[PDB]
Amino acid sequence: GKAFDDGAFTGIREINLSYNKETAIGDFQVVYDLNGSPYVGQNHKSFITGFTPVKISLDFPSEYIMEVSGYTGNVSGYVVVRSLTFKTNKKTYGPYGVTSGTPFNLPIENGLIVGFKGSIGYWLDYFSMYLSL
Amino acid sequence: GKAFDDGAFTGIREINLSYNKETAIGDFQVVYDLNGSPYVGQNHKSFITGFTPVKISLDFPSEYIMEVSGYTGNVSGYVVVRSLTFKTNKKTYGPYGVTSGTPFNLPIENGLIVGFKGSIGYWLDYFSMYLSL
Amino acid sequence: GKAFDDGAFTGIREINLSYNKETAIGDFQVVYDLNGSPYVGQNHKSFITGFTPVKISLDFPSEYIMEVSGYTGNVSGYVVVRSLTFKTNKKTYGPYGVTSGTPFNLPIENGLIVGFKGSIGYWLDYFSMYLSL
Amino acid sequence: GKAFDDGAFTGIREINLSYNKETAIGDFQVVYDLNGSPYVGQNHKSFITGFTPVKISLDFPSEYIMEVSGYTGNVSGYVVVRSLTFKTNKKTYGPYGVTSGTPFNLPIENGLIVGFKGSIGYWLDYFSMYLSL
Amino acid sequence: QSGISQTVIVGPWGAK
Amino acid sequence: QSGISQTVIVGPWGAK
Amino acid sequence: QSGISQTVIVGPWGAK
Amino acid sequence: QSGISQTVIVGPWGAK
Ligand SMILES: [O-]S(O)(O)c1ccc(-c2c3nc(c(-c4ccc(S([O-])(O)O)cc4)c4ccc([nH]4)c(-c4ccc(S([O-])(O)O)cc4)c4nc(c(-c5ccc(S([O-])(O)O)cc5)c5ccc2[nH]5)C=C4)C=C3)cc1
Ligand SMILES: [O-]S(O)(O)c1ccc(-c2c3nc(c(-c4ccc(S([O-])(O)O)cc4)c4ccc([nH]4)c(-c4ccc(S([O-])(O)O)cc4)c4nc(c(-c5ccc(S([O-])(O)O)cc5)c5ccc2[nH]5)C=C4)C=C3)cc1
Ligand SMILES: [O-]S(O)(O)c1ccc(-c2c3nc(c(-c4ccc(S([O-])(O)O)cc4)c4ccc([nH]4)c(-c4ccc(S([O-])(O)O)cc4)c4nc(c(-c5ccc(S([O-])(O)O)cc5)c5ccc2[nH]5)C=C4)C=C3)cc1
Ligand SMILES: [O-]S(O)(O)c1ccc(-c2c3nc(c(-c4ccc(S([O-])(O)O)cc4)c4ccc([nH]4)c(-c4ccc(S([O-])(O)O)cc4)c4nc(c(-c5ccc(S([O-])(O)O)cc5)c5ccc2[nH]5)C=C4)C=C3)cc1
Ligand SMILES: [O-]S(O)(O)c1ccc(-c2c3nc(c(-c4ccc(S([O-])(O)O)cc4)c4ccc([nH]4)c(-c4ccc(S([O-])(O)O)cc4)c4nc(c(-c5ccc(S([O-])(O)O)cc5)c5ccc2[nH]5)C=C4)C=C3)cc1
Ligand SMILES: [O-]S(O)(O)c1ccc(-c2c3nc(c(-c4ccc(S([O-])(O)O)cc4)c4ccc([nH]4)c(-c4ccc(S([O-])(O)O)cc4)c4nc(c(-c5ccc(S([O-])(O)O)cc5)c5ccc2[nH]5)C=C4)C=C3)cc1
Ligand SMILES: [O-]S(O)(O)c1ccc(-c2c3nc(c(-c4ccc(S([O-])(O)O)cc4)c4ccc([nH]4)c(-c4ccc(S([O-])(O)O)cc4)c4nc(c(-c5ccc(S([O-])(O)O)cc5)c5ccc2[nH]5)C=C4)C=C3)cc1
Ligand SMILES: [O-]S(O)(O)c1ccc(-c2c3nc(c(-c4ccc(S([O-])(O)O)cc4)c4ccc([nH]4)c(-c4ccc(S([O-])(O)O)cc4)c4nc(c(-c5ccc(S([O-])(O)O)cc5)c5ccc2[nH]5)C=C4)C=C3)cc1
Repeated sequence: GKAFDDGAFTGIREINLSYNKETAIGDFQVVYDLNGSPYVGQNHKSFITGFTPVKISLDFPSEYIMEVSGYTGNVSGYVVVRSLTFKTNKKTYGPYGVTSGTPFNLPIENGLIVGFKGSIGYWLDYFSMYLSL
Repeated sequence: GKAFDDGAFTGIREINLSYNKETAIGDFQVVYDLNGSPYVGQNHKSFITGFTPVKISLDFPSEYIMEVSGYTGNVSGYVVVRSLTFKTNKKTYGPYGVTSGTPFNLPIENGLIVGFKGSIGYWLDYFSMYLSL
Repeated sequence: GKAFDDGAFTGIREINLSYNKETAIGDFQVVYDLNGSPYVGQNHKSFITGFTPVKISLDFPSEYIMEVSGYTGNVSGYVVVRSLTFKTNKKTYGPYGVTSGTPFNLPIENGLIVGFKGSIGYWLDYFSMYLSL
Repeated sequence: GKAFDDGAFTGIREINLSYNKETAIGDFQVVYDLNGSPYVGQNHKSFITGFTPVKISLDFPSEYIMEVSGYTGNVSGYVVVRSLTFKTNKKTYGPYGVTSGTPFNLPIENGLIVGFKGSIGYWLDYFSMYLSL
Repeated sequence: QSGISQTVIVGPWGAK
Repeated sequence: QSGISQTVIVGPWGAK
Repeated sequence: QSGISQTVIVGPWGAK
Repeated sequence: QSGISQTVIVGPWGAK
């Protein structure tokens, strides 16, 4: 897939992702906070179409993600992220996608997710997160 | 279980854990680095006995953990950590315990584990890790 | 004066300041690095004119500031930053301004300056720096 | 002088220093906090005697240092730290020593001093501080 | 803020 | 804590 | 060290 | 990187 790396910011204001219940997550875009002002990150798009869009608007700065979980599994021969769930101190967003395959979860006791990096071909191949106080 | 919290240090030199292939992880103790000198953490022991001991001696500071994975599952009605695997830049230590239940994994691209906290009753109930640059 | 706060970034690429040898520092603007791309910070300008401009272009990322020093003193009844000197691992930039008053200096053994905040009326009233690994 | 480096800890509970009004600071010792427990640092002593001792007991964790200032100057041919002042959110401790020579000051808007390093021959030659969130 | 240093902490995994 | 990332800040030097 | 600021990064999860 | 944790360090002040 096509690798992307948004880098580190001051916080997260909005997450826009898309998915298809028969396959996996497709598009991924984040609106970050950059020292108090919104910073629109690059839209990381799948090579194909046919994904329902989802908008997660956080009540920044009072609402922030405390846990990210999901599933990775095989789709057409390759391992991809098939599902994602975002839990904030306010509520749970998701699951979005297919909850099948191998689960993973990253609960955070102290700290904040301040950035994302990953790769997308037809679907989200993998992803990593920047953490900071 | 009995909660414990070693706190944050400068690095990890040695990990001592015990387990039983029919149940879960039991004892857990860590030798940390504290500004260049070894710092022996408190031995966190299970209420019962019958666990094979394991010593993981890291070639500090050139060798450090890059991924921690394991399984959590039900043992006698309660959820516990049944298995742990430590992968460093040098080799893989484990799996130790029973690889059954729900997997979890924490790969680290940048940063270091510098401390542990958790709880132990008959077995390791849960655990969290301190991360730092 | 008019307070300003650029916030924290990933590094510093260029510093543009102005001064007058009879008074103090006047204008202050910084080109930051934001995850590998230049980010032009707001130009913080003095209410008056009559300052010689200075451009400090750093060979980012190999060149970075290791020490900031200067002088604060009285100009027309108020305390202001009258002089600034920037020393990188490559060379020394300055002094710019008037080296009179009370000196101050911030040498850095480990870490990086990643942002500035302060206030400017007719001159730079005061300033603070964001530090990070 | 004889170099020393206490390293980084979780906080500062007590500072013990000594000085002589005709020369400079002599002895320097710190009681740190190490994850909630006191950790007595090594006593860094001057080669000579004749210094009045000072004990600065902080009401940890509610009281913490917000500014360190002092003077460096010449004593018998060499540059040494002649004076130190510690200001916390509660009160000011000092000045201790001789307020003559070149002043320096480190005000902290956000963050904590968590360690000291330096050198002592007959007097405190120089010192550096570890800062952290 | 207090005078206690902070660190990122991830987890816990196991009994919630 | 809030959802805003923090950084060490030293200063200010100049008019207090 | 270089003049680029660093941050803790965890992952990746998905295709290794 | 090595397995030793890092911290910001400012100074030194005094004999250079
Ligand atoms: O080691 S392994 O064997 O495991 C192994 C692991 C991974 C790979 C794959 C791979 N891509 C795949 C699809 C794919 C195919 C079929 C199906 S399926 O048939 O449907 O199942 C599903 C998915 C796939 C679909 C679309 C893309 N890949 C797109 C892409 C995205 C968006 C656009 S765009 O912009 O036009 O929209 C254009 C192009 C890209 N892929 C790269 C790219 C790359 C180039 C240079 C550099 S670098 O050198 O760093 O510069 C870094 C990375 C790589 C490197 C390896 C790699 N892609 C860059 C763009 C499937 C596998 C092969 C073998
Ligand atoms: O370990 S092994 O040795 O065995 C081994 C491991 C990995 C590889 C692969 C590989 N690519 C694959 C697909 C693929 C095809 C079909 C299917 S399938 O359908 O499932 O069959 C699945 C997957 C695949 C699909 C699309 C691309 N790759 C595209 C790409 C991106 C964007 C566009 S664009 O612009 O048109 O959008 C067009 C094309 C690129 N791939 C490179 C590239 C590269 C070239 C030069 C330089 S350098 O000269 O150094 O700079 C740097 C990097 C490499 C280097 C190795 C490599 N790609 C550059 C662009 C499948 C395998 C081969 C052998
Ligand atoms: O909400 S829920 O319903 O989900 C729910 C969740 C959790 C619990 C349990 C629990 N302990 C269990 C075993 C157990 C029983 C049976 C089997 S089995 O039958 O084998 O399956 C297996 C395991 C179990 C075995 C041994 C212990 N617990 C020991 C212990 C360890 C070591 C020693 S020692 O030192 O002597 O070795 C002495 C004592 C302790 N347990 C606590 C403790 C505590 C006290 C005060 C404070 S605080 O207020 O903060 O101070 C904090 C924590 C709690 C709080 C809740 C709690 N323990 C302190 C010590 C099983 C469940 C109940 C309900
Ligand atoms: O949500 S609910 O409302 O439903 C609800 C949720 C949780 C609880 C429980 C609970 N403990 C349990 C076991 C247990 C027993 C048997 C099995 S079983 O075998 O599986 O059946 C499984 C689990 C269990 C086993 C051992 C202990 N608990 C021990 C303990 C530790 C160490 C020793 S020692 O010293 O001897 O080693 C001795 C005893 C303690 N437990 C407390 C304690 C406490 C008291 C006062 C104060 S305070 O006054 O405020 O300070 C602070 C904290 C509480 C408060 C609530 C609470 N324990 C203090 C010590 C099971 C449930 C009840 C109701
Ligand atoms: O406590 S003390 O007694 O010590 C004390 C300390 C500080 C002050 C001063 C002060 N300003 C001065 C000059 C000045 C005067 C004379 C000479 S001299 O005669 O030459 O010597 C030199 C310098 C001076 C010149 C220009 C400005 N100030 C401009 C300004 C800059 C740029 C433009 S622009 O954009 O048009 O270019 C427009 C306006 C501003 N000043 C503020 C401002 C402010 C408003 C709201 C808010 S807030 O509530 O947070 O919103 C925060 C801050 C304050 C608050 C206090 C304050 N300014 C906002 C803009 C001199 C002193 C007074 C008393
Ligand atoms: O401690 S005490 O009690 O004694 C005490 C301490 C501080 C103060 C001062 C003060 N301002 C001064 C100058 C000044 C004048 C002349 C000289 S001199 O030449 O040297 O004499 C030196 C310094 C000065 C110059 C310019 C300004 N102040 C401008 C300003 C900025 C930009 C423009 S613009 O837009 O035109 O560019 C226009 C004007 C502003 N000042 C405020 C403002 C404020 C109002 C409402 C609200 S709120 O309603 O809450 O929102 C929030 C904040 C306050 C609040 C207190 C305050 N200003 C808002 C704009 C000198 C003192 C008074 C008493
Ligand atoms: O480049 S320059 O020219 O500028 C230049 C800069 C610095 C120096 C000096 C220096 N020491 C001085 C006094 C001194 C003399 C006279 C007066 S005065 O006459 O009164 O004015 C005042 C002060 C002085 C007094 C006591 C000591 N020095 C003691 C000491 C302390 C405590 C004890 S103890 O424990 O017994 O109490 C025992 C010994 C030590 N000094 C070192 C030491 C060292 C050894 C190995 C290693 S390493 O290789 O890393 O291992 C690292 C460091 C160095 C290296 C350079 C150096 N000392 C180790 C212990 C005065 C200057 C010379 C030239
Ligand atoms: O740039 S130049 O080239 O010009 C240049 C720069 C620096 C130097 C100096 C120097 N030491 C001085 C004093 C001094 C003396 C008198 C006065 S005065 O009174 O003012 O005149 C002022 C200052 C001075 C006083 C005490 C010591 N030095 C002690 C010491 C510590 C502790 C004890 S103890 O144990 O007894 O307590 C005993 C002795 C030591 N010094 C070393 C040491 C060293 C040796 C081997 C190895 S290695 O083999 O590699 O391991 C590593 C390090 C070096 C290397 C260079 C060096 N010392 C080891 C111990 C003055 C200068 C020379 C030339």
